[PDB]
Amino acid sequence: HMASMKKKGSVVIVGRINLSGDTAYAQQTRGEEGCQETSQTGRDKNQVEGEVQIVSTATQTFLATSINGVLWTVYHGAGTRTIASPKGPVTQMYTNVDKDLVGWQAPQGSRSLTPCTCGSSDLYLVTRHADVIPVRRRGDSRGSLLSPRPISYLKGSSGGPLLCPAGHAVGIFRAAVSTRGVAKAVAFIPVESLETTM
Ligand SMILES: COc1ccc2nc(C)c(O[C@@H]3C[C@H]4C(=O)N[C@]5(C(=O)NS(=O)(=O)C6(C)CC6)C[C@H]5/C=C\CCCCC[C@H](NC(=O)OC5(C)CCCC5)C(=O)N4C3)nc2c1
Ligand SMILES: [Zn+2]
Repeated sequence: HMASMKKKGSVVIVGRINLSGDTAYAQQTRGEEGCQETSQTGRDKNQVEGEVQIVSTATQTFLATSINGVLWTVYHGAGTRTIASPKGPVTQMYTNVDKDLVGWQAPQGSRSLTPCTCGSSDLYLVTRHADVIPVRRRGDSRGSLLSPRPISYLKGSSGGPLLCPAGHAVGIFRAAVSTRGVAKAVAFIPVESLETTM
């Protein structure tokens, strides 16, 4: 009934992948209980830093990546949800189910990656565990892992970046291509598709 209908909570930043120095590592900035309360209110006063955020809903956790002032992630993680911010929930600025893509204005204090113009095919995938995985580009939206590994290691990394050798954003991790549970390739949203959406 209408009186009882509930609202889905906001996506909440719960940590980040630190790429500042010479060592990549995940940092948690909010625990599960604070995440649930922040999802309900949409009010997140935590300071935000860096390019790759770890984000959560009540039921899922994944990544979000700032490129050109937009925090991008996958529709299969975020749906149409708002994101929590210091001033309350922020409505999506971009939503494209056909590309599995959504975006919000980048939070204050985040840093944005620059879209790649190098045309290079030697890529690097950044996971939620701060692994930097070499990936050879195989198409507009596909790349092969130089060292395959179980899909378990990639689960929760959708929304993370594929980067070129120079650290530019080449795409947003979308899906894993698996054979008997082993990931041999990945699918991603190319940054040009982001730049067109923009
Ligand atoms: C609901 O509206 C929409 C709209 C568009 C859409 N487009 C999609 C492409 C789409 O795929 C679905 C989600 C996505 C996914 O799991 N991604 C992540 C991830 O980490 N997720 S996550 O962070 O854990 C989570 C779950 C957000 C919290 C990186 C992969 C890590 C490990 C893989 C585990 C096994 C799943 C293998 C699937 N392989 C696959 O489909 O390969 C095809 C067949 C398609 C392309 C190459 C060949 C797969 O990867 N899948 C299925 N769902 C949608 C849903
Ligand atoms: Zn580049």
